[PDB]
Amino acid sequence: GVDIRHNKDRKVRRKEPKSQDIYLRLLVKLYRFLARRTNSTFNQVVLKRLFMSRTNRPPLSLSRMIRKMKLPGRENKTAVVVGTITDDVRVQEVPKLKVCALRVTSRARSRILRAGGKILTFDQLALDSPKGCGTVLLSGPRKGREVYRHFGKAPGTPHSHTKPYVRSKGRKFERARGRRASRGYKN
Amino acid sequence: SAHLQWMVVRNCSSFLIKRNKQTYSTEPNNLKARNSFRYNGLIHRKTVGVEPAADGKGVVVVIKRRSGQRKPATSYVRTTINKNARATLSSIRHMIRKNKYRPDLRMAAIRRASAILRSQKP
Amino acid sequence: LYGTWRKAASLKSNYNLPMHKMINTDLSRILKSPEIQRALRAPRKKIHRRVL
Amino acid sequence: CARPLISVYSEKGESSGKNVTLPAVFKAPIRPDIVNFVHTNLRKNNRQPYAV
Amino acid sequence: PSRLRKTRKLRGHVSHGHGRIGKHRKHPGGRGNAGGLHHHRINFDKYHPGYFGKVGMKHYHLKRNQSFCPTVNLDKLWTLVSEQTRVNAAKNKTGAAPIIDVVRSGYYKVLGKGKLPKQPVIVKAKFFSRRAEEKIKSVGGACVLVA
Amino acid sequence: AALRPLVKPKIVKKRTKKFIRHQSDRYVKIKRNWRKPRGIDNRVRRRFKGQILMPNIGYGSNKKTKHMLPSGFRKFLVHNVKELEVLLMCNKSYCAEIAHNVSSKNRKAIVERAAQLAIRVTNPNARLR
Amino acid sequence: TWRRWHRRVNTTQKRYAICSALAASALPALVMSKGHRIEEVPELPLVVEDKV
Amino acid sequence: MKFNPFVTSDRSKNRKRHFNAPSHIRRKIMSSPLSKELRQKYNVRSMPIRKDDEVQVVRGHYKGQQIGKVVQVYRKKYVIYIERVQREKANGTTVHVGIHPSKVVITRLKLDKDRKKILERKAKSRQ
RNA sequence: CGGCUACCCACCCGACCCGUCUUGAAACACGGACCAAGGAGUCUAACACGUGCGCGAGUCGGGGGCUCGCACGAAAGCCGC
RNA sequence: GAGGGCGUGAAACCGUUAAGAGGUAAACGGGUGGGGUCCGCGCAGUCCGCCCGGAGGAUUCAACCCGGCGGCGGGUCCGG
Ligand SMILES: [Mg+2]
Ligand SMILES: [Mg+2]
Ligand SMILES: [Mg+2]
Ligand SMILES: [Mg+2]
Ligand SMILES: [Mg+2]
Ligand SMILES: [Mg+2]
Ligand SMILES: [Mg+2]
Ligand SMILES: [Mg+2]
Ligand SMILES: [Mg+2]
Ligand SMILES: [Mg+2]
Ligand SMILES: [Mg+2]
Ligand SMILES: [Mg+2]
Ligand SMILES: [Mg+2]
Ligand SMILES: [Mg+2]
Ligand SMILES: [Mg+2]
Ligand SMILES: [Mg+2]
Ligand SMILES: [Mg+2]
Ligand SMILES: [Mg+2]
Repeated sequence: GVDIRHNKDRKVRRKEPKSQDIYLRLLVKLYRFLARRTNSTFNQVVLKRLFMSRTNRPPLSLSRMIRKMKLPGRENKTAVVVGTITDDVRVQEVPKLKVCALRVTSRARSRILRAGGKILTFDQLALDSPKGCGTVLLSGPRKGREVYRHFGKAPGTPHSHTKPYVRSKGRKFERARGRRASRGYKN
Repeated sequence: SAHLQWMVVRNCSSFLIKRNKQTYSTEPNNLKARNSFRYNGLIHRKTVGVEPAADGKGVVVVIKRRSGQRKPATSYVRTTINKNARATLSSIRHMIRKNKYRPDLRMAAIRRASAILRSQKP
Repeated sequence: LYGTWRKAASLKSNYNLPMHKMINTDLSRILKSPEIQRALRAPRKKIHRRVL
Repeated sequence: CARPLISVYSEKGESSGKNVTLPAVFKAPIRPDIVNFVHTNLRKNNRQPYAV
Repeated sequence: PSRLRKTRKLRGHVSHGHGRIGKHRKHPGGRGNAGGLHHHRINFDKYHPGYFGKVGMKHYHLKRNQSFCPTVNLDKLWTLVSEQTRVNAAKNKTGAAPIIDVVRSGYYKVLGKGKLPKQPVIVKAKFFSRRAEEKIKSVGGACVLVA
Repeated sequence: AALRPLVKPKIVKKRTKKFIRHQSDRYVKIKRNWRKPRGIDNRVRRRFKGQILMPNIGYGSNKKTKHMLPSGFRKFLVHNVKELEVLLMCNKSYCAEIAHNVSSKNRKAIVERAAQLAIRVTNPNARLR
Repeated sequence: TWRRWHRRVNTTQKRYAICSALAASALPALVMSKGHRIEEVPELPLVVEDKV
Repeated sequence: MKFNPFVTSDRSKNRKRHFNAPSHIRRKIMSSPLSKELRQKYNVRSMPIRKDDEVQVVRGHYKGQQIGKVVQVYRKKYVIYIERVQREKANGTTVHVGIHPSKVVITRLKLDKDRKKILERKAKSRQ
């Protein structure tokens, strides 16, 4: 024996992307080459987000993609999103900014072309910025998923606010013993 | 779209004999039997191959035209060289070196032409 | 029956052509373009094997 | 994304003067894994169940 | 896919993924929701609180048909009518305002949110909230009740 | 003295016993293929001394001398003339092996094409008149 | 007899697979790698006249 | 390709109907082609065989230039027997040899009024 | 001449007969005379999580309808007031 | 070597022949040794592919250009 320490061989990581998409594999090859040949930590993080799963890449939204560029210092910069930018029903005005994302929805592309912006793809983003200069990388609302609101220490023991599983959100379904003080105990 | 064609053809083709050993292409226009990307005769816009002559004497060279794609009746232009092995080896050397046409696979074309001349002369 | 990316399909009611992921997808052309090769480190082909 | 012209061949084999622009269906992306997925599910649809 | 099933991988192990000691035979703990109060209280409680008892009134012959009132927000209030319509109706023309009838869209009750621009409209609905009614009065619109 | 291929070193296997199965000698219902015993009392699984040895990763041969015949080639199986002609580029390390279901009428043509292309065949003189 | 035999596919994925198959039927290398003899054949996808 | 759904491409049902067909179906099954001069003279491709038809054998152990007359037609065995084709047993007794009627070239037919009606229907349906 | 090898034999050393219930099996614990074939985690519904795909504030035709009568067509294509 | 439950014909079991062995019941793992069947090879003579200096024969390119077709490459984006 040599190592008294525990054998934790592989750390956590996903090396190759599990998606068999050919275009995604070509983007993985190109940004892997840029990440190991340009000394660009932006290319490192974009290559890791291409390694990242379909679920852990949440869809970006048009209002958030406006508001992250409305801040001072993001006028002439391009919005790089590893993920999808979708339509928003809320906003009315769209600025003259640039988009660099994968699989933008049709209404979003139509409204950006009406507003006068320019959408790109990752190969054009690489040809325009190998190191990734003039770019801002964005991510979407992971924790706002319906799945993540069931996750906690319990559904109700320090009242715990974490949404127990039930069929119908209403009367007669999980509302009596532990939900009110008149019927037994209360949390 | 050569990389798309490679990422499709590199599996699930009517080639790629994965039978008890490594991958062989057998690839009716090819220079090395290894099913690789740098040695491929169907996918690239510029391809070189050598084949034996139908008469039995000489080596024929099949090179891709590049003046027109998606038209396989004229996409491959052929020549029939019947020389005394050094004149034709120098001919394919000057044809690959003096042109821009495929600076790669020089030694692939040269080794296959030389091996088929050794297999052809007796 | 399917259309181009400018217009919709006139026979199918709610169909459009798919989004094109990589527009100009020649990877050899991209990696041999001068815009990419302007920002490369150095060709490092040393091996640095095991020294007894 | 350019749409070339394809000559129209007659019954004799000679290229006629008619030239029709290539539609964008042939310029659409190629996803053989999605083709294999939908093909697998339609093959599962394409069968009598079997003996019970 | 039985070739992707774990059972084909576990051929060769004696107890087949369920232990030699514990011996999972048929139904060790009960069936279904057995022992909801006796011996599985740490699973029915602490993971489904509220499960046991009565809560309120017993409305006999209830339908999800009389209480039908889909709620439309002020963000959804605009795109029920096209954007061309509101641009060509509020392109500095006059004091006229377009009418957005949510009963035609199928939504009965109008509720309040943010993001309501200065350009006023007329909203006809069966019900309103006081927040949305104050937002319409603040942007200068007209609140119209219909049946 | 047929073809004499390129530089191939001394081939070692680290053991050459093709490990027997436990109690295959005692019962003739047991084929001599290996099968990992998962008993709670077995001396083979407990790795007692004086017993049989289980196949593990340590008996792996060298990657340079992997799938190497004693002649110095690597075998590749062949059915017909085109699958013989695919070995035209690497004939100095890869030898041919004609399939069993090939008759003599095509087998003589395959071995003639192998003699023309200078490709080693493992069984040249089988199934002849 | 109540095994889940038949599998429904989304119509968008059905049309996606049709577009991908028709796009892959245009390249010569894909069809030659599938195995059709396109040696003496003229230009890719062949358009014949209405007298055929 | 089979288009009518009232007939089988089924091997088991076809073999069942074939090996259990009645004798009037077996007469149609046991039909023999004709010589080139007889089909040139009569304009007919195939005819059923009967007791007094002259037969040239085209395939088998005996082939060609054997224009003999049949004697028996076993429809149970699907076998006609020819007077010219013989084979001796162990004990020196001759016996006929099993010949399937589809490997049989008819050179001469027996004329009858019913066979003239059959030949007229053949020529009219061939048109 | 050379040859590892499912051939046979001898010699030195180690070596109790496998499977399980068990803290403990070679056990004076149980099943096993031998051999060939069959033989044990499947399927439906529901839920949850992870993954991949398409569309994406929308999504889904599984319910029907439309095409000429087609082996594969009990498939597939389309509906959109 | 298909002779009437007759295609193919394994294992358990038995007979005979050939070889080997036999006091610690038989059987096994590691290490060798002996014998036998079989395989590949020629056994004091088997290695090849290239260049050059030497000895005879037989041919015609190549070195340079005229004649000719087909492609590679960019410029006037000339002619459309
Ligand atoms: Mg260690
Ligand atoms: Mg460990
Ligand atoms: Mg285990
Ligand atoms: Mg217990
Ligand atoms: Mg248990
Ligand atoms: Mg133990
Ligand atoms: Mg049947
Ligand atoms: Mg235990
Ligand atoms: Mg005890
Ligand atoms: Mg035990
Ligand atoms: Mg007892
Ligand atoms: Mg026992
Ligand atoms: Mg017993
Ligand atoms: Mg069995
Ligand atoms: Mg999921
Ligand atoms: Mg028999
Ligand atoms: Mg037999
Ligand atoms: Mg004896």
